[PDB]
Amino acid sequence: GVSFEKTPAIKIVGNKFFDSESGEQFFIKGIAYQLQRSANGAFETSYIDALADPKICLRDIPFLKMLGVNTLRVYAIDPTKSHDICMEALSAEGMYVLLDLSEPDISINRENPSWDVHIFERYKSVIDAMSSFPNLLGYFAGNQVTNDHTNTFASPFVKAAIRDAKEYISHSNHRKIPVGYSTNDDAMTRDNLARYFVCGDVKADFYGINMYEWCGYSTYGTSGYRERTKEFEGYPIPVFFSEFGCNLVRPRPFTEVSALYGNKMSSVWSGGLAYMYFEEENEYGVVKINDNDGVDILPDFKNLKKEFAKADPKGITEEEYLTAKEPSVECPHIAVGVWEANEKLPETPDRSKCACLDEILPCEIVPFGAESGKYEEYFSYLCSKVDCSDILANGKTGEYGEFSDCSVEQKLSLQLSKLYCKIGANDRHCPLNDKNVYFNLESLQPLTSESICKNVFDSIRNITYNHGDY
Repeated sequence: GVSFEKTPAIKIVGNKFFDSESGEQFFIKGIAYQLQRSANGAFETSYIDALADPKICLRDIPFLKMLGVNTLRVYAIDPTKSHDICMEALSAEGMYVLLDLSEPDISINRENPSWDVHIFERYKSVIDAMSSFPNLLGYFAGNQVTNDHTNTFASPFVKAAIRDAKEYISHSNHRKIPVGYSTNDDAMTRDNLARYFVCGDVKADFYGINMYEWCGYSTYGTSGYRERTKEFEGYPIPVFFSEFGCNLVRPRPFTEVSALYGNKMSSVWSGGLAYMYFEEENEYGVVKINDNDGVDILPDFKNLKKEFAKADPKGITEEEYLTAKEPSVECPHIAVGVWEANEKLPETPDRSKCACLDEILPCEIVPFGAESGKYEEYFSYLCSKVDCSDILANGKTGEYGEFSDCSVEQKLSLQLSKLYCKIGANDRHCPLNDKNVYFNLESLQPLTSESICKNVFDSIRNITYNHGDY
């Protein structure tokens, strides 16, 4: 492999993936690849980006090759770093990457969801860092955001992210890399979630399930795989297991691989990715990295290797697939306490509008290093003293306030500033005890003719001056 020629870009046509050069169907034979430490005090990323460190990726690629994978799933990259060496070394061995756009500390919050300028900036940074690589198979815009019947209202926020990532990619000069979603496997929500992500005017491009139903020496029938396969027959977009490898008893046989690539399942599923390469506290690994940073192969590795080696999925060509076929789904009805994802999505976050808040507000909280753990406490307090309707985002009802798309810190700054103005002590003491709070002297500078922040200023002046105290 000299450059990227061993990995032609994969495209989606209907509900299958195809090699863009040969037209042969593409099946994912994958593994999750993400290394945990082991940095905070020295301001390094909390996560490790193995794809930006040749020392790590060049160690592991020979073992990934032994294993027989053609795809990795990666959960977090650092978009400020180069990825050319590791992505090309993967390509040279015929390996592709499925990549989440989020990172552990910048993701859609299932406990208080918003689709905002900060998360969108994160997504765009990843897209711009990784889209040059023909072996970038697809991006995940969310990973099990909704996870049970109590947080289904997070799903509209994820669909907005899919829409906005797709639009950003379409307007860019990049290859049109598909954007999809990865979900869990909760019985009460699974059918609604699959329908929701292909309903209405916005759709995921592909759909991964984190699939742990087959434990030990199970079968197609007894595991649940037969039932899931029947559920997904004719589902309009490609589907695959984004994770598999139940670890109730170890060593894991990985006999589910025989079913997955067998004739019955290969007509519906596009393959899957084992979870996971590294042995960490959760006991899902196939290798252990020792104290000197060497790779020790574990019993699970040999089992998975043997299963991948004999998996020979029967695909069909693009031409055969398209023969006699030309590739609008109703969204699930709302039922209080069961399914609460409105079809009406939040709008694309507006960076320019939100940026005006940074300039004009008297009281602000600095994003860098802020203790986000205290934010629930801070909102409960602030919203008991001023009216937080202007930042409320309700995915149940499809109601989104004027500043609901701004960053969490911008939202806090807006309510903190409202409270400062309501109290009216005019003493530059912002009424919130956090080291990241400060009085913004730029707020004392009048907007000139003709500032691009005049409209936001008018909004904020109206909101602060007319706060319901008659």
